[PDB]
Amino acid sequence: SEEAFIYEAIRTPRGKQKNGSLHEVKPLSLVVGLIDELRKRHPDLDENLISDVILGCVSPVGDQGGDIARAAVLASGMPVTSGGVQLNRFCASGLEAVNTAAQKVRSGWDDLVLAGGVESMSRVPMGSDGGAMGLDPATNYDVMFVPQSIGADLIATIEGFSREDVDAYALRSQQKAAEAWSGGYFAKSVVPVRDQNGLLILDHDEHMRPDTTKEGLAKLKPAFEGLAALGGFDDVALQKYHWVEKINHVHTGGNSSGIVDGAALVMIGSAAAGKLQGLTPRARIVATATSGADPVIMLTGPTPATRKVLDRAGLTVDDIDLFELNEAFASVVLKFQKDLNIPDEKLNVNGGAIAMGHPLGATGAMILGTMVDELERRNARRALITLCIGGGMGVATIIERV
Amino acid sequence: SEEAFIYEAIRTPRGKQKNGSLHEVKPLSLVVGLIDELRKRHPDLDENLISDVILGCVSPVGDQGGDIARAAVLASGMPVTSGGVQLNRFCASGLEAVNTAAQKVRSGWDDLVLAGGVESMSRVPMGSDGGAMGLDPATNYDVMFVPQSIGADLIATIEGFSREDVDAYALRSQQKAAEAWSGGYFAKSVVPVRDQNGLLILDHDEHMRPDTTKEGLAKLKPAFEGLAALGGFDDVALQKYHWVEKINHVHTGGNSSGIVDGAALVMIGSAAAGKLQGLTPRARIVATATSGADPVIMLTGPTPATRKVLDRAGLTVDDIDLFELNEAFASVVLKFQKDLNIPDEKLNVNGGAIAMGHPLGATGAMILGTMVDELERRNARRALITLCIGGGMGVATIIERV
Amino acid sequence: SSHHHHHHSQDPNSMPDNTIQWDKDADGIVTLTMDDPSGSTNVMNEAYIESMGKAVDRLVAEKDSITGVVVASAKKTFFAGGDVKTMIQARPEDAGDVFNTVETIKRQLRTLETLGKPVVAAINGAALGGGLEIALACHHRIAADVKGSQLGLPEVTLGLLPGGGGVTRTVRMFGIQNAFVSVLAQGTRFKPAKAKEIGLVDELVATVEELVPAAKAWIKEELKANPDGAGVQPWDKKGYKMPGGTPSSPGLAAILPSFPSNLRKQLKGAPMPAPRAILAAAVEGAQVDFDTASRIESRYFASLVTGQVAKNMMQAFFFDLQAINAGGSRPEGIGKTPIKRIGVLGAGMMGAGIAYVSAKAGYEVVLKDVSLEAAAKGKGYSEKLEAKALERGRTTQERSDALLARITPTADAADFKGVDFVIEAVFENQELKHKVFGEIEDIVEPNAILGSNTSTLPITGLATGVKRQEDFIGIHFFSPVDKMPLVEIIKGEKTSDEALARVFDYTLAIGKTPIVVNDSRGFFTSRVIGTFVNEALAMLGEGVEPASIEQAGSQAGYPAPPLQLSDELNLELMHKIAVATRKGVEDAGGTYQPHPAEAVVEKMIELGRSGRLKGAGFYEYADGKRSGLWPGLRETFKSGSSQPPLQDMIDRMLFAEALETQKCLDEGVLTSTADANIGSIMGIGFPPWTGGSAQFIVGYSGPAGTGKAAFVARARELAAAYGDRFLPPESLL
Ligand SMILES: O=S(=O)(O)c1ccc(-c2ccccc2)cc1
Ligand SMILES: O=S(=O)(O)c1ccc(-c2ccccc2)cc1
Ligand SMILES: O=S(=O)(O)c1ccc(-c2ccccc2)cc1
Ligand SMILES: O=S(=O)(O)c1ccc(-c2ccccc2)cc1
Ligand SMILES: O=S(=O)(O)c1ccc(-c2ccccc2)cc1
Ligand SMILES: O=S(=O)(O)c1ccc(-c2ccccc2)cc1
Ligand SMILES: O=S(=O)(O)c1ccc(-c2ccccc2)cc1
Ligand SMILES: O=S(=O)(O)c1ccc(-c2ccccc2)cc1
Repeated sequence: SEEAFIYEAIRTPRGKQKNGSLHEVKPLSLVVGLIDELRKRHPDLDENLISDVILGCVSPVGDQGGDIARAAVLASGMPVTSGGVQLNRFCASGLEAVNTAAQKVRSGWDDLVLAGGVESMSRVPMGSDGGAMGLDPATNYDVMFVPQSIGADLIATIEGFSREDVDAYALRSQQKAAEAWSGGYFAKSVVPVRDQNGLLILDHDEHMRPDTTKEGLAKLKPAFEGLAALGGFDDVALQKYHWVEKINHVHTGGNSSGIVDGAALVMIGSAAAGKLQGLTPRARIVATATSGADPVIMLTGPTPATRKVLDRAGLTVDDIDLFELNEAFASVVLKFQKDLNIPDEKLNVNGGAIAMGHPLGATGAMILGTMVDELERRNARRALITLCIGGGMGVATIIERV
Repeated sequence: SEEAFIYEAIRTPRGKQKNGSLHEVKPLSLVVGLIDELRKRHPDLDENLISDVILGCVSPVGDQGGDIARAAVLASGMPVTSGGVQLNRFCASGLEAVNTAAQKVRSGWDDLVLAGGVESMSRVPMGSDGGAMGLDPATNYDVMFVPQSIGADLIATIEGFSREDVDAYALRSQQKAAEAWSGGYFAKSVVPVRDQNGLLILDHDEHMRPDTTKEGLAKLKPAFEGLAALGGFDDVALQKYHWVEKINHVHTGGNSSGIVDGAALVMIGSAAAGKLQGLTPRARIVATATSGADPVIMLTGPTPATRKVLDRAGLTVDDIDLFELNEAFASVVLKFQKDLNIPDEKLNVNGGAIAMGHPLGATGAMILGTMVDELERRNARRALITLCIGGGMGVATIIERV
Repeated sequence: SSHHHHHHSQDPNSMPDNTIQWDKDADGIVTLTMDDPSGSTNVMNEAYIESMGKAVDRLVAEKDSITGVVVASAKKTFFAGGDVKTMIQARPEDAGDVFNTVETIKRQLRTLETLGKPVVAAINGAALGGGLEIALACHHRIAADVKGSQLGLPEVTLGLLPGGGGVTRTVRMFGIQNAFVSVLAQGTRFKPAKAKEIGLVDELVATVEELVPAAKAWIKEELKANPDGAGVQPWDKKGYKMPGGTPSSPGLAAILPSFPSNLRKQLKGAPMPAPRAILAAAVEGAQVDFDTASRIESRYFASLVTGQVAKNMMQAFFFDLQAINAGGSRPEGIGKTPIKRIGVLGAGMMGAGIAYVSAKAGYEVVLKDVSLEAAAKGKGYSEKLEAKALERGRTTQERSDALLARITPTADAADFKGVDFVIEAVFENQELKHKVFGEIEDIVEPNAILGSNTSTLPITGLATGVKRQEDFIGIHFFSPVDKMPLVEIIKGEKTSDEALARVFDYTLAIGKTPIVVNDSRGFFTSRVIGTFVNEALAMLGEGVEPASIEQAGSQAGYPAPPLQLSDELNLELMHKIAVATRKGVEDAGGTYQPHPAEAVVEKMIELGRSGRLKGAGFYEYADGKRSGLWPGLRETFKSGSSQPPLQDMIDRMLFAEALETQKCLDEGVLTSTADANIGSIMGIGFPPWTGGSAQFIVGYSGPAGTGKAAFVARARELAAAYGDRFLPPESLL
C-alpha cells in the first residue's frame, strides 16, 4: 500500500499558434527549462534517487521524436540512470504519465519519478506522425474515422446545446482564466521561458482573450482548418448515429481549445523518498482509472472514467471539491456537467484550454498542477481531474491535499 | 502488493529486412493477428475486463504513428474501454511495456492488461521519427551523440574481445537458434502470419543462417550501413574515453542484431483476473528494475539493472536458472557474461537477435515469452531478462515459473 | 518594427553623423552610397544604423516614385566589418542591447529585401562580414574584379558569427551543409572570381566605373523581363526549396547527426563556442520561417559577443594584431632599405622554406649549401610546393616558373656577391655559425643584414664572429616555413635599431607577422614551448596514460599534441638545453633545480628513442609517416597508475606556458603583451580561443571564477597538487 504523493507541479506558459512566442523554442528546451526550475527549488536534491522521467507526447516526430524524455534527461545533465520514456495516449498523455508514475511508486519498484508532457504544436502540428486509423483506408473505413470537432458538434446536437450555450461556456472560461491570472493564482506554477542569454521569451498564456464578449463569440464562423474542412465526415458520423438527421455545427475557434505550445512537469514519489530528500508533499494520488465510450462521438470517455475512479476510491460527486475537465470543446464540458450534475462553482474554476490552450501531450499535467494549487489556495480537500481522448478513451485522477 | 502473472506470451516470426516476407504486412496487422490468436486460445474470455493495451514502438511514425496500440484495439474490434497506449524507451520498449503492465497490476488499479510491442523496420526504418539528440546540433554537440555500433566496438576494445571472440559468440547464437527451432521449442509461441484469405505469409524466423561457419563470419566487413559510415563518431567517443588510443571495429552484420519485422503480445493480470476468466498462470513477475551507465559506451546498461533487480528480489546470480540478454552486439553479451560470471549454459540458451533479429519495439516482449516457454520446457524455476538500450539506459525483469 | 535604435528623445549632441548619400535618377532608381566620414572604411557602427534607418524609411515613404535601388560605396573598399571597440565591451548584462541592435540591423535589411523592387549591390572592393551581409540582402550582386578585393563572412575568426543575416541568408541560398562548410564555419575570404563561382556574387566587371551603370542596367532589364519576380528573393517565393533539403528532408536527416560529430573531430574537442553556435543557428533556422530563423540567429550572436572567448579573440586577432602590423615593436625614426638579393645559408627544411617564401614574395634568392647536390634538393622543396599548387589551380604556370627562377642553388661562397640580406639556417652550433659567417661577410655587400635563424643559441654570442655586429640579428623562422606565419626577431646586445627595422620590413614583405624579442636564453617561443612539452613529459613520468596526454593537448586547443611535438623537437636537443642550463647555474655558484621531465628525456635517450629524426620516439615511425604510440611506452613509465582528471592535464599545459609568458614579460624578454599573445598563437601554437598566453591570464574563465584573480586561484590549486612551478609570480599578486 505504498502511497504516491505530488511534491512539485510546474508548467510553462502557453504560446499561441499564429506568431507565437514559443515558435522559436525547441520542445526539448521547454522541458529542460522546467527541470532547471525544479533544481532551483531543490538545489540539494539527490537526482540519483530519480528513477524515471515519463513524458507524454502525441506527435513524437521531428523535434519531438527519438524519446524526447531521454533527451531531456541527457540535455539537462541529469544522471544517466534517470531513464526517460515517451508515451502517447492522445490528449490524456500528460495525465497518463502522471498516473503511470503514481502506479510505479505504488508497486514499490520506483521511488521518485518525474512525469509530465510536452507539445510544440506550432512546430510539430497535430497529425505529423501519421497513423493507421487515419491514413490506412482499410482500418479508417472500418473504425469509422471522424475528427474530434465533428464528434463535439454531434454531442451538442444530441444533447441540445445551442450555439449560444457553448459560447456562454467559452466566455466563462475566458473570465475565470483572467481572474486567476489577475489574482496571482498562477504566479508560482507558471515558469517563464527565457533564451540562452536570460532574455524573456514568454511569461503568460498568449492565447487568452480576456476582453471576450458574447457578441464577438457570435460573430465567429464554424471554420475548422484541416480534416474537418474536407468532406464525408458528417455523413460517416450520421451513418452510426442514425437517429440524428443533421449535425448542428456549433463549435468555432472561440469555443474550442486553443492550439498552443507548452510543457509541464510533476514530481511524484513515496513518503520515504520525499522525507529522504527534504521534500514537502503537496497532494496525494488517491485513485486513477481508465475507461471509454464509442470512438465516433469520441469525447464521451470522461463520464465512465470519472465514474470508475469514484467507485474505486469509495467516493461520490459530493465528496469532491473541484472538478477539472479539459476544455477540448465546450459541448464536452457541458455534457460532462449535465451527466454527473456537477455544480457550476466547482467546474474548471480557473478557466481552461478554451482560454489558455491545449498543448496535447502536456495538458493533462498542466490541469493536474492547476488543481494542486487551487486545493491549497482554497484549503480544499479533494479534486478530480479528467480528460477526453481521441478514439473514445478517458482518464481520471483523484488527488487529496496534504 | 498485488502479484502480477503472465498468462499468455506469443509473438510473430521475424521477417528479414531485405526481400522479407513481412514487408507487405502493415505493422498494425501484425498486432491484430496476435490479438486474434489470443481470442482463438480463449474464446469465452470477457474482453471488457481488459483495461489497457500497452505497445512499445521505437519509431511511432507513419504506419506506426497515431498511437498504434489504440489502432490495434479498435481495428481488432476489442472493447472500446480497453484503451491503448504507445511508449518508446528505445530497445527496452517491449519489456518496459510488460514491466509497466506488471506495475499497473501491482498498484491495484488495473486487473488485466495486454502488453508487448511492434516494429516493422523494413517499412519504418530506425531514425524515421527524427529526434533532438541527433538532429539538434546544440544537444548533439553536448551530450556527445554516438551510434550504438561504436559503443559496442569500444566495449570490445576496452574489455579485450577480439574479432574471433565476437564471431565465436555469433556462431553460438546461430547454432542454438537452429537447435531450438528443430526441437520444436517455438512451436506454440510463434504465431504464423497469414493474409486476409488465410494464406501463409511467414511461419519461421527467416533471418536465421543455420549453416553459418567461423570462416564465413571472418570474411565479413565491419559495419558501414548507417550513421557509422559517416565520420566523426570515433573521434567523439575517444574525446570522452581519452585513455583509449584506437577503437577496434570488430562488429559486422554477422555478430550484430538483425534488422527485422515482428510483434509480440503478453497477457498480464492478477490472480483474481485469471481465476475469473479461467486462465492458468504460466509465470510470475518477481521484480523489475531500471538503471544506466555512460551514454557514449551506451550499451553497458544491463549490468547495473540486473544487479538492482537481483537485490530487489533478494536473489543472487546462482539463484537464476536462465539468463536472457538481448544480442544487440556480441561484445555487449560477452561483457555482461564476464562481469557477472554468468555460466555459458545459462545464457541465451535458445539463440538471440544475432540469429533471429531484433525488432526494436517488440524485442523485450519476444525474449520474455521465450523465457516463459523455456522455463516450462526445462521445468526450471527462475529466469532473468534484460536489454541494453540507446542513450545508456537499462531494463531487467525476473520471472518465476508458476 | 522601427528601423532605429532609439524611439525616445536622446541628447541632440549624441545624434550620429550621416554616412549614406541619397540620389534618385529620373528613372526612379535610388543609389545609396555609403561614405562614413569618420574613417577610410564603411563599418557597421552607430552611425551606419541611424543612416540606413533614415534611408530605408525614405525608401518606404517614396515607394511610389522609386523603381529600384543600388547600394554602392565611396571608399576604396565596399563595406568591411563591425565596430569591434564597442563589441568587446558588451557585458553579459548587455545581452539585451546586443540582441536589439542586431535585430534592428536585420529589420532594415529585411525591409530593403522585401521592397517589391530590385536591389543591386555595386561591390567595388572588399565586402567583409557586415559588408557582405548588406550585399546578401540585395537581390543581385555585382563585383568589380580588382586587386585586393575580398568577399566573405569572417566573423568566426573573432569568436562571433554573422549576426546581420549572414547565417540565415547563406543557408537559404546554399543549404545547411554547403553554407556551413564553405562559407560560415571558417570565415573563408574569397577573391571576386571565386566569389562568383560559389554563388556569393552574380556578375563581374573589369573596373569600378562600370558598377553603378551595370547595376542600373540590370534593374532596367529585370523589371522588363521578370516583372512578377523582381525584388523577390528565392526564399520569398511560393515553392522555395532549400538546396540539400531542410532538416525534415529524409536525405539530409540521414547525415544531419554527423554534422556536430564532424565538427568535434575538426576542432579536436577544443572549447571554441563560435562554430558550434553557427551550426546551431544554421540548422535551427532552416526549420522555421525566415523571420523566426533570423531572430534565432540574433540570440546565438548575443551569446557569443557577451562571452569570454569572443573577447579573447577580438583582443588578439583584431587589436593586438593591428598594433603589431602598425609597427608597435618596430623602432621609430628609421627609414626604408629595399632588398635586392637574399642569401640563404643551408638547404635543409628551414633554409629551403625560407628560400620559398622569399622567392614567392618576389626576391632573388641565392640558396647555398655544402654541395650543389644539397642546394638542388633544397630548391626541389619549392618545386614540390609549386607542383602541388599547379595541380590545384592556385597559381599559373607562368608565375610558378618565375618563382623557381628566383632560386639559384649553389655550393660556392662566391655566388653570394651582391647579397644585401643573409639568412643563415645551418646547424645549431656556435663555432659553425662563426665559421659560416666569416666565409661570406666579405663577399656580401657592406650594408648587408647578417641574420641567423637559431632556436637556442644567444645572438650576442653569435655576433662575435662577424665584423659589423651592428647588422647582426636573429631572424627565427618556424617549420614548415611556407605555412608558419610568425618571425621572431631577436635583438642582440649590439644589434642596431636600423637592423630591427629592416628585418621588420622584410617580415611584412614576405607576408609574415613579426615580434621583437630581446636576447635571452630560449628567447620567447623556444622557452615557452619548452614548458609545454616538459609539462607533458612529467605527466608521462608520473604514470599518466600517453593517450590521455595527447587528448589533453588536443582538447586544450593546441595544433599538435605534446608527445608528437616532442619527437619533432628531438629529445637530444632538449637534453643539450637542460645540460646547458644546469652548467650556467652550477658555475654561477648556485644549485640547479631539474624539471621532472629531464628524467623522462634521459630514459628515452637510454632506450634509443630520441625522436623522429632517428626513427623512434614516443611514436613509432614507419614508411616516413607516424604510426601510433610505442606500445612499450606504457610499461616503461607504468602508465595508468596516475589518472588525474582531464581538465587538470589541460590546465597544467596551459598554465605552464601562461606563467612562463608572464616571466618573459617581467624580465623584459618581451616589450608588449601584443607580441606575447600573437607570438604564442602564431609562433608555438597556443590555442586561439585563449587570445594568447598573456590574454589567457586576464581573460581566464573557470568554475571558480573569471579573470586574473581566478587565474591565480587556479594556479595555486595546481601548485598545491603538482609542484611549486605553478605558483604565480609577484607581478600577478
Ligand atoms: O486525438 S486525435 O489524435 O486528434 C484523434 C482523432 C480521431 C481519432 C479517431 C476517431 C474515430 C475513430 C478512431 C479514431 C483518434 C484520435
Ligand atoms: O537506440 S537508438 O535509437 O539507435 C539510440 C542511439 C544513440 C543514442 C544516444 C547516444 C549517445 C548520446 C545520446 C543518445 C540514443 C539512442
Ligand atoms: O531626441 S532626438 O534629438 O530625436 C535623438 C534621437 C536619437 C539620437 C541617437 C540615435 C542613435 C545613437 C545615439 C543617439 C539622438 C537624438
Ligand atoms: O557580426 S556583424 O553582423 O558583422 C556586426 C558587427 C558589428 C555590429 C555593431 C557593433 C557596435 C555597434 C553597432 C553594431 C553589429 C553586427
Ligand atoms: O551595452 S553597450 O556596452 O553599450 C553595447 C551594446 C551593444 C553592443 C553590440 C552591438 C552589436 C553587435 C555587437 C555588440 C556592444 C556594446
Ligand atoms: O646560452 S646557454 O646558457 O647555454 C642557454 C641558451 C638557451 C637555453 C634555452 C633554450 C631553449 C629554451 C630554454 C632555454 C638554455 C641555455
Ligand atoms: O625552436 S625549436 O627548434 O622548435 C625548439 C624549441 C624549444 C626547445 C626546447 C627548449 C627547452 C626544453 C626542451 C625543448 C627545443 C627546440
Ligand atoms: O591562422 S594563423 O593565425 O595564421 C596560424 C597559423 C598557424 C599556426 C600554427 C600551426 C602549427 C603550429 C603552431 C602554430 C597558428 C596560427
